[PDB]
Parts: sequence; structure tokens; C-alpha cells
Amino acid sequence: MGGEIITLQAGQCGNHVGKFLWSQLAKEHAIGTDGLSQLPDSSTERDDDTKPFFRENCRNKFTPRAIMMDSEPSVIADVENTFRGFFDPRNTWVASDGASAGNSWANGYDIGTRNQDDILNKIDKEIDSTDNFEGFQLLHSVAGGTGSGLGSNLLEALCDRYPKKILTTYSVFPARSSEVVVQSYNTILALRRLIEDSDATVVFDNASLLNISGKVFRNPNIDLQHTNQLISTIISSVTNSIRFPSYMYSSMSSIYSTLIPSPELHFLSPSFTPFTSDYIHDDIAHKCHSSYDVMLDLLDPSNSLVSTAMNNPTYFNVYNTIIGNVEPRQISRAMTKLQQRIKFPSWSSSAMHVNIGRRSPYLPLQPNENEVSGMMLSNMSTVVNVFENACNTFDKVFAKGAFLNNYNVGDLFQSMQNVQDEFAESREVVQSLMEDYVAAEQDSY
Amino acid sequence: MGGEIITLQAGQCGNHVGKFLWSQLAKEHAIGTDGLSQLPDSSTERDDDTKPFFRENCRNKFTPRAIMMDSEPSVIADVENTFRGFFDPRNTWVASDGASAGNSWANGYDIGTRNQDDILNKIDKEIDSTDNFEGFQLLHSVAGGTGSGLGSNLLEALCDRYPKKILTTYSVFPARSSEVVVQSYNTILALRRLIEDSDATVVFDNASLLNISGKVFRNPNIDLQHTNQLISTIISSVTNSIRFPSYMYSSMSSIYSTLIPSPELHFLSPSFTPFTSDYIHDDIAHKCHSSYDVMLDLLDPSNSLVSTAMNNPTYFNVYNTIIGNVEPRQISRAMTKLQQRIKFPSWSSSAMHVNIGRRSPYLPLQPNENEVSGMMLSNMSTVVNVFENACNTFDKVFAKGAFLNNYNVGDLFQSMQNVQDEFAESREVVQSLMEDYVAAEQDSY
Amino acid sequence: YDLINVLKHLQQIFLGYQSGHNVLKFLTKNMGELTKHYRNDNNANYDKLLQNFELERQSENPNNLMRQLLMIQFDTETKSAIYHLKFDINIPYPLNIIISRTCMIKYQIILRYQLVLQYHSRLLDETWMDLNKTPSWKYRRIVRATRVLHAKMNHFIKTIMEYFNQNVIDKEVYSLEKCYRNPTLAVAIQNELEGGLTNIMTNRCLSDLIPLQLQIFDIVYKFCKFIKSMREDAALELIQKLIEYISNASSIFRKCLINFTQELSTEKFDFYDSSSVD
Amino acid sequence: NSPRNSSVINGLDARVLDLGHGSVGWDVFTLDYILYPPLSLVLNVNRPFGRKEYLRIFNFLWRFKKNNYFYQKEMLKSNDIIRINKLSRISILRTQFQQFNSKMESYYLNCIIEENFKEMTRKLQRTLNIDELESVHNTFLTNILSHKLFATQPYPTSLVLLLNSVYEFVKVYCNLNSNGLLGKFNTNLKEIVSQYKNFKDRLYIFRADLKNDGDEELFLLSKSLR
Repeated sequence: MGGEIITLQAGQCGNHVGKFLWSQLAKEHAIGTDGLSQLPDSSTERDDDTKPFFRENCRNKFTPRAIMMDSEPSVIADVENTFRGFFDPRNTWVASDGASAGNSWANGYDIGTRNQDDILNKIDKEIDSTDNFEGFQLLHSVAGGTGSGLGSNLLEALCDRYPKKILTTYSVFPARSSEVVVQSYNTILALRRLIEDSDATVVFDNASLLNISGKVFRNPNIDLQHTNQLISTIISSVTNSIRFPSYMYSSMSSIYSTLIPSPELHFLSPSFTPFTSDYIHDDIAHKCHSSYDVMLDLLDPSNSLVSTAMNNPTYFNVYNTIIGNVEPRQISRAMTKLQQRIKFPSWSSSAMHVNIGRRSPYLPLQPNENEVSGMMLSNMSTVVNVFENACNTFDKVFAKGAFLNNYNVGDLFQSMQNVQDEFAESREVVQSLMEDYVAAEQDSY
Repeated sequence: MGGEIITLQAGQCGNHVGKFLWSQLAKEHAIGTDGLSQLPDSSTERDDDTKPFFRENCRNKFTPRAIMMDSEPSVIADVENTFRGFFDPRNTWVASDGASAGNSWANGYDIGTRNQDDILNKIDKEIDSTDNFEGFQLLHSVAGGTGSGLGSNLLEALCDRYPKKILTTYSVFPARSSEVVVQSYNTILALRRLIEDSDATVVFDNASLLNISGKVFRNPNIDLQHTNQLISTIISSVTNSIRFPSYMYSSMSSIYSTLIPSPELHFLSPSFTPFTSDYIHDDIAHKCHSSYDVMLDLLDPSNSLVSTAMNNPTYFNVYNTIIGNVEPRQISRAMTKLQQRIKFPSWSSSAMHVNIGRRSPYLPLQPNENEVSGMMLSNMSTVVNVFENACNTFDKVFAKGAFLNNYNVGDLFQSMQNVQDEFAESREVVQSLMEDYVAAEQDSY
Repeated sequence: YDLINVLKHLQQIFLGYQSGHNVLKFLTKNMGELTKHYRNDNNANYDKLLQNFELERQSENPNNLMRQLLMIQFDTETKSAIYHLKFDINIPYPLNIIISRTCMIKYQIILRYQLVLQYHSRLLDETWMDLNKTPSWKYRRIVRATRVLHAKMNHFIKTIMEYFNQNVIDKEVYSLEKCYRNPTLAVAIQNELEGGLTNIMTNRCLSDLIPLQLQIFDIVYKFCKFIKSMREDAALELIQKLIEYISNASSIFRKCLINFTQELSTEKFDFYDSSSVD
Repeated sequence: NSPRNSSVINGLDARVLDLGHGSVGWDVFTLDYILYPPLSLVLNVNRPFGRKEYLRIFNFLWRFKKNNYFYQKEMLKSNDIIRINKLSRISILRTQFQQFNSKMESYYLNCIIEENFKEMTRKLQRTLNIDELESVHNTFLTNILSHKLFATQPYPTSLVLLLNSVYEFVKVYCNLNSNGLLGKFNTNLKEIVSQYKNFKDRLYIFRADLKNDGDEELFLLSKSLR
């Protein structure tokens, strides 16, 4: 009917945000804890969120179009709740092995190969069940066993199998500083799959996310699960205009086309407002358009830690700003016309400054206060500072020749340890091209 | 009226599955556990209660038209129950001259010969009450002593005695592997008679059947009794068009006549979606007409493995789709055009279509629902593989020289089992032949 | 009589601000047929797509107002379909007294321009999505020229669509809504209808973009048609022919940037003229 | 008060009415339904038009059923073994021929008739005059007239020829069991296959016609005959 979407949830983090996400939509679209409609919702007309995101048993019991993969822990949390019956249990797959993922890529990967058949069956079934399949959204972790390893296989399989449909990923990058020594190795290996196998990647940096969660929301003891609440909020709102009819410019394809004009850039950073309105005991008050644009540039208040210098004076390849609520557009348009002219980023005279703006409202299936809000989606060169840091740690583990061992024992790394070297070299090329892009030199002129 | 059917129940399984069948027909047709009618109008010729599976006494206590052969246990369980009086103690023959089948076909075949007349008397009595006989259904298991031997003996006699009527058998096959090698002896001697003397054989492959029982019913205390409930729901659905001739495009006899390509190919496999509760939680799984339509095409719930659920590279000789429950007809036609065009089955060089579907509604004597179900019964050329396996096992066993003594007394098998050697050549000619029909040589001029 | 509800329905179809999905899927089917001018068979197909859509939505009622009362029209030839399309309304009762000839014509026009923007965007996206993938690239500089021109064009169309929706539609609708609530009076509906006919009428006079734009779309259609072919001496010759085509398109686009600041690009007008007579 | 007090018990008498006499009873046959008071002064008139229409439809159905019973009978008799490699060759050919006609019959009933009557009944249930009966019947009859005129001019032409060809085979088959019978049987077999191959080609144009709902190519074939 709609351009239906399959969400794939992998890893602890991917399963935690993915479960929360369904919980927010169920509240928003006035349905139960198993998508059971209330009496005024069995009336004529509601928002057309339903068929892209959801499917019907057609007794008015909505079900998420979601696939769950992990082992026993995350699945066990879904089972304790009334969110097990909400989600189709065949789309949920749980496996173990006598040598499990263990938060190491190679084990997660070897297992992935064993159940290559199984995952593809699951996927084809859900695809066959689908009418007008638009594409996939992958929700996952690179601090996951599963999300990394099992995830890398699935990304490869999706690449080969179908090239026709769009593949988007929401990838969570670790919170703050190094957790294990081998982290750079785990991270580059997942990152390989993410550059090659996907058309578009939205990076969600936990460090940045965590700063907001600890400080704004206030968590005396913070955790990943707590931070994930923010991420499920960012992802859900970004889909609000898709799920809200009157928009068809909100559209995945037109957005993609405008944002991504070669497969070499495709790492997105989001920025966000509000992060206020939780546990009401402080003031909550409406911002305006200028205030909204100005907050977004700040590093730890924005969702992504790209390690920028001086709060993004860095080269923007493209900017889309999405404003939520009713507010005079005109006031903004003049101010925006001046903001491009001052030019906050950098640019070359070899390409125009392309700035896009989207306006989106709020659902009338739930009450609103019409507070000034926004999300921004931009493609920026500054993310590369992170990649350089990963590359440095990666070079250093290689050089020592030590702690290469745990990966090396698996057969894939035993036959060739050439593969890591080839990726490092490639990865230096991806960084080199992004640097060339800041200059005029980027095109034939 | 409608052309009468006599069920022959052989071995443990047939008798068990037969008891369950009767409860299911008795409920559906609003009659007692003694066949006694339901007193207010529950039936005013809205349905025609099936004189093929019933006979009417003039107390109007309906009785099943069935012959049971086995020993004492299964018959006793019915007789303990209030299901007696929907029994006939005359139809019931209990061995007291069996003196251990031993898990040997010959032993069974031979006891059957010895008590041919008393047995033939039950059958002839049942034949004599008949109006115009459509045919027979034989319910049994293969690899049995009883299930194998006595059924084969009866079938060959029936073949000769009444040559103008239909012989169908519902046969339980073991697996496409072996842990017990003398399975193969029981199965090869029986198989000759089943191939020639049955005009149709419906294969239920016990490995596959087990998967359904284990996966779907999910009780650890599971046995054959529990499993037999899955065979009875399946068997009852196939009979819907006879028991209800009030569907004026589904009538069984003519349907039977068309579908059969010739009895050369006649091993049929069922598949079914979804499932009704019998030993597990209620079916609350509702899904769309489109969902319903997609599910029929998947053989992912394998209730039989005759090698049509492993792979499909040869061709389907015929496919029949059984729909139960009325649901928008217009929609049913638009989906149906897509299925014939899409061509899910594999095909030969002259057969590219021969797939049929019949639609029937639910009776309202059952609690009303708007869930849809269906069964697939299909004939595929892939069956030859089961013969190939059988030949491997047959060579293996014959190579040990296990138990030739019992065979040697018999004239047929003097120079050891000659009948099995004769069969080995016969089965190879048929298997080659079925392959030629996939190819161009089927029409050649 | 529940006027209010029907007014919303009208805002949906006639204004067309909540029929997006349908326009996209209507365009996808019969893409080739619409590119060309009317042929007899074109018409048969076009009418089928219409009959199918009349089956697909509105089940909020025993009788679909939208689907039944409103059908879309094609003018017969034997230039392009796009011109030949018009939108037609079959009248109700007693609601028919309200509606006037002028009003239906005003709405049919916003629908046509909207529709025009919409087909071009779909086509611009499908081509790019393809190009981002491996098969179209790599068996050097020429690749880079196609990449830049494509990014720029996508930008140009998205900026256009923002202005067309905000400055025209969003603005007038905002106003329409006020006028009905604030004064709930019969007089208020008559006032508002007049408001609805204006601003589209002003916008018609202010913007007269489409013929130029359309020239550039045809060059775009040709460019993209070529790009879809993917993988010597022949390529290079053909590349050369494309290259002059690109520079000219690049030079008008360069002129066009000036127009957004202050209207009119002399250069595109001048290219057509030159072609008329140099 | 179900059948005894029904239209079928009370109402039917068998009628003989035909233009000429054939060599068969079958053609000659008709069926008579006894007086019904809705129509005791509405068709009791100088024109019994309503009863003639219904009759027309009744015939078209009746010829299809008559051939259908013959096709099952023919096939069933053969499964017996009357009326080597040759045996298998005929058995597949017979079944295929039966399969296409039967499939065709499925589509006529299901797609036209069952769907039109269903729609009619619901539309009556959802909501009283004589006219409403007439209207719903009329609508039924109209859809069938349109279908009749375009498809069913070749299609019955083809179906009647298939029926003859099966009788000719069945007749040949009983005779077999010396040499003369075998020489005749081989000739007849070849012949059925050329006629099948030409039919198969038409069948394909016809399959395309069911899919478009009415393709061009069938349109052309019917126009050429005409």
C-alpha cells in the first residue's frame, strides 16, 4: 500500500532503542501496549502512519514491522513485557553457539556464516509478506557482539542480494573514551561494512548523546539504556513527517537524492532541539527559529561527537533543516537568507552553497503545545577527526604486533591477515577524498 | 448420495486418527457422541450430513461407515468412551490370531490371508449397505508390522475384487534417512502394492509431521496421540468438498477425476496454513487476504517431506489449493490472477500450468470467526528421490543378509527375497520415466 | 448537512495538498505514454489507472465523494500529454449551487502545475539513486561533470518546491482557515471563496516560469535517458556532443542564480530565440 | 417447510419443446416451471419475454454441463484400461485436454456469475418492489450479454470441437482389444496431437486475454473470423 519499511534490530543497544521506539509510536498514535485502538480511533480517519511502519491483523491490532536479532538477554526483556505479543514472534530470531559473539567481531561473524541461510529465510518471508517494499532501516550497535558481527554479515548479504531497494543504517558509535584495547579493530571491521554495503548511514555518537542524557535529563547513574531513550526520540521524530500525511516531500527518496550525490559522502550527523520537557519541575518555554539554528552547532548538545574545532566552521557538503511546529516562516526566511550569506561553514567556489529547509507539523492523534522544535540533517567533513583517531589506534595495535592474536585464531584472519591492512589503506583513501572535497579541486575544475 | 466412502483403519495410528476424525465430523454436523441429532433446528438441509462417512439407523443415530482392523488397545479406548454408539462392534476386528507382527511385513500380510473371509464379511456388509460406492480410503503407517503388512494384503484383494472403484490411501512415511535399517524391507514389500493397487496415495512424512508437532504444539510430553490430532485436522479438510456438496463448484468425484494426471504419479504431499489449536493456545492469529494468499505459496511449514520441500527443480504435476472460509471474492480473483501468472511451481517442457484452487465456507455450527485457512494437496515428480533412498537402504540390508529364514519358506522368495529384486528393477524404470516427462520427450513428433 | 467536513475534503482534493501518494503512483504507471503526446491507446491506459484509483481510497462513507465526483481528463490529438491533461468535476446537489465555473478552473490549474513539479522530481530522484550504485561507474573527469550538474539541479528543484508550497499554498491556506473560524457567518464563506480564487490568480500573474523550465526539463530528459545506458572511439565523440549540451545548460543555470535575487534570466530566453533565429 | 414446500418439488415438470427433431433426445430437452403469482398478469400477456431470457441463459449453462458430464465419464471409463508406452502417452494427453476446459469453466462461474449474484444479494440485504427483482436479474443478464458477444464468438466453437475429438478417441480405444486396429490407432493419435498444438497456441492468446481482462490479440482473432 505504503512504501513499507523493515527495521532490523541487532545487538543489545539496537534491541533496546528498537523496543522503545515502538513504545513511543504506540503512545503517539493512541493505541495499546499491543497496538489496541481506543474507541474514538475506530471512527473515520487517522494518520497514514499505519501501512509503512505497521501491519494489520485487521481487527485494529497494529503490529511493528520489525525484525529482532540478538541472543537470549534482549529477547528475555521483550518476553517479560506485553511488547512480545505486539511484535510478531517469527520476525524475532534468537541464537547461541558454544562460542558466542562475546562482544568480539570474529565469533559473531563465524556464527553469522553458519546461520547465513536462516537469516535470509527470515528476511525473504517478511519481504514476501510486504506490499510495496521501499527498503530497510538497520538499527544497531558497534559495542554489540551481534550488532557488529552478525550485522556485518547481514550487510554483505543485503548488498549482493538486492541492489534495487534503499538501505539506511542508524549506527551507534561508543560512549566516550576507549573501553577495550581491541576497540579500534572491532570498530574498523564494522565500519568497512558500513562504507561499502550501505547507501546511507546516520551516525549516532553515544558520547555526545550521553552528555545530553547525563546533564539535561539528569541521571546520577547513567547507562546505555537511558541514553537510548533519547536516540528512539530522535529517530521517531525524524519519521514524523513521513507518518504524517500532507507530506510527500518528506519522502525518503527525495531527501536522499538532495543530501547524497555520490557514495563517497553518506555519513550524516543530526542536530536537535528540544531536549527539555521531562519530569516537569522546571520551565519549558518555546524557542524561535534563530535560537533553534544556533543550538545545533554546539558539540555535546548535538547528538553527534565528530570532534570539531570551534563548533562547526568546517566544510558542509549539504544542510537540510527541519522545523517542527507552527511558526512564521517568513521571519525565518529572511534570517536564513542572511545566515548563508555570513556563511557559518566553509565552501569552495567550485560548488554552490546548497541549503534545504523542511517544515513539518505534529500529529493531531496526540495533544500538542506547539513548541519550537527542529531536527537538522547534514553531511559534514568534521566526522573525519574521529576516523583519524580510530585509524591511529588501529595503526598502533598493528605495529606492536600484539593483541592481533584473538582475531587471528579464526580461520578468516588466519588465511589472510592481509585484509585488515587492505582496509586501513582504503580507509586512508576515504579520509583523503573527504579532505579533497573541502577544496575547489574536488571536481574537474 | 454423493458417492459413499469406506475408511479402512489399519494399525495403531489409523485407529487413533480415526477416533479423532469422528469427533471432529460429529461436532461439525451438529450430531451427538452417539450420532443422535440435535433436537431444535440445527440442520434443515442447510447442509447435507454426509451419508459417505455415515449411515443412518432409523433411531436416527448416525453411525460411522468404517472398518477397524488392529488388535485390542485402540478399539478399547473408544469402547471405554462415550464415543461407542458412533462405533460398531461388528466393524471392529481384533487380532487373536496375529500372534506378534514382529515388525515384519510378511507376518502381517500373511495373518490377513488367514482371516480373509471374516474380514471380507465386515467389508461386504459395509459394501451391501452402500448406495453407489465412490471408493475407499486406507489409513495406515508404513514401516510397521501391522500398518504395513495387513493393509497391503487388503489392498491387493480389493483391487482384484472391485476393479471399477477408487482406492485412496493416506500413508505415513518414515524419513528420507534411516536409523533402523529393516524399515527398508517393510517399506519396499509394501510399496509395490501401494504403487500399483492405489490410485492415489497421500504421503505424510513423519519427520516433517514431528516438526510441526514439536514446534507448534510445544509440549514436552508429546507422543503419537498428540500428533494424530494434526493428521485428523488435515484429513478432515480434504474431505470438505464431499461432506458439503452444496458448493456448486466443489464436488469431490469430478475434482478427483480431473486432478489425477494418471495413477503413475499419485504420491501427494499436503501443506497447511495456519493451525487450529488442539493441544496448545487458541488461534488468535488473524492476517489479511493478501497475507493468507502469500502463506499458501510457502511450504515453509513442512507437514510432509517427499522432497518437494527440500527443492523444486523438476516439475509439479498438479496442485490443488483448498480454501476454507468465505472472504471477499473480488479480491480473491485479483490475487489469483497474480498467482497463475507468477508461476511459483516448477514446470516441464509442455506443462507450464496446471494449478487449481477451490473456495468453500466454514459451517456456523462452529463458533464464527473471520480467520481464513487453507490446505495444499499437490502431486510432484521429485517423489522419485524417496524411491532412490529406498533403493540405497535396500541394497544395504540385502548386503548383510539379515533374517532370510522367514522369507525362504515362501515360494516367492526361495532364492532369498526375489520380490524385492523384481521390485528394484521395476522402481528404476518408473523413476527414469518420470524424469523424461519433465523434459521435451513427453511430446515428440 | 455537515459542511465542515466536506470543506476539509475539498482542501484535500482540489487544493491537492493531501493526495501526494496517489500522484506519485499515478505517474509511475504509464510514464512512457505521458512523455509523448496523445495516442488512442494512451487514453485507454490512462482511463484504467483512473478506474483503479477509484477503487483504492475513500471508504469513510457509503459513497465516495472524491473518487466518484472528480475524475481527471485527457485532450485528444490522434505535443505532449502533460499539456493535454485537465481535471474534471461532476457536480453534486444541493452542494452544486455553491460551486462555480471559475472556481473549478482555478483548482484544476493549481493541480496541473503541482503535478508538473511532481513528475519531474520523481524522475530526477530515480536517476540519481541509480547513479550512486556501482554498475554505472567504473569499467574520469566527465563523471565528475555529471555528478555536479545532477546535485545542482536537485537543489534548484527543491528550492522551487519550498517557495511554491510556502509562499503560495501554505500562505493562502493559513488565511482561509482564519476566515472561516473567526467569523462564523455565511458572508465569511463568500469572502473566503473570493480569497481562494485570488492569490492563485496573482501567483499566475507573478510567475510564468514553466515554459522556460520545461525547456530545461526536456534537455534534462535527454541527458538522463543517455545516462541510464551505462557500460572506445564512439563514446568519446558522443561525450563531446554531450559536453557542448552541458556547457550551455551550465551557462543558463549560472544566469538563473541571479533571477532568485532579482527575477528573469535573459540567457535561457536568448537560447530559445537564437535557435528560432540567431 | 423446506423442499416439499419448495420451487423444485412443486414447481418443476419436464417439457419437450424444440424446433425440429434431431437424431438425439438431448437437443430437444427443456424444463418447465409452474405459475408464480408475481407474473400471473405481468408475463401472462401477449409476450412471455422474461421466461424466454432466463431460458436462454439456462441453455448455455446446460450444454456446458452436458459436455462436462461426458468429459468426466469418458475419462473415468479409460482409467479402467479401456474405452506399453502408448498407454502413458494417451493418459497424459486426455487429462491435459480436460484440465484446460475445466479451468475455463471455473473462470466462467467464479468470475462472472458468483461475483455478480453476490453483489446483488448484498445490495438487497443491506437495505420493496417487484422491480428490484427484475433489476438485479437484468443486471446479471446484461453482464452475461456483453461477455457473450465478445468472447463466447470463437469460444464455444472451440469447446464443441474438443468434445467431438474425445468421443472419436474413446470410440477408437474400445476397439483395440488386430493389425488394422493398431494402424488406425497410430494415425488417430498423431492427429489429436496436431489439433492440440494449434489449440495451445490459441490458448496462450486466450490466457493473455484473461490477464489484461481483454488483450488485443484475441480481439484480432475474433474480428478475423467475423
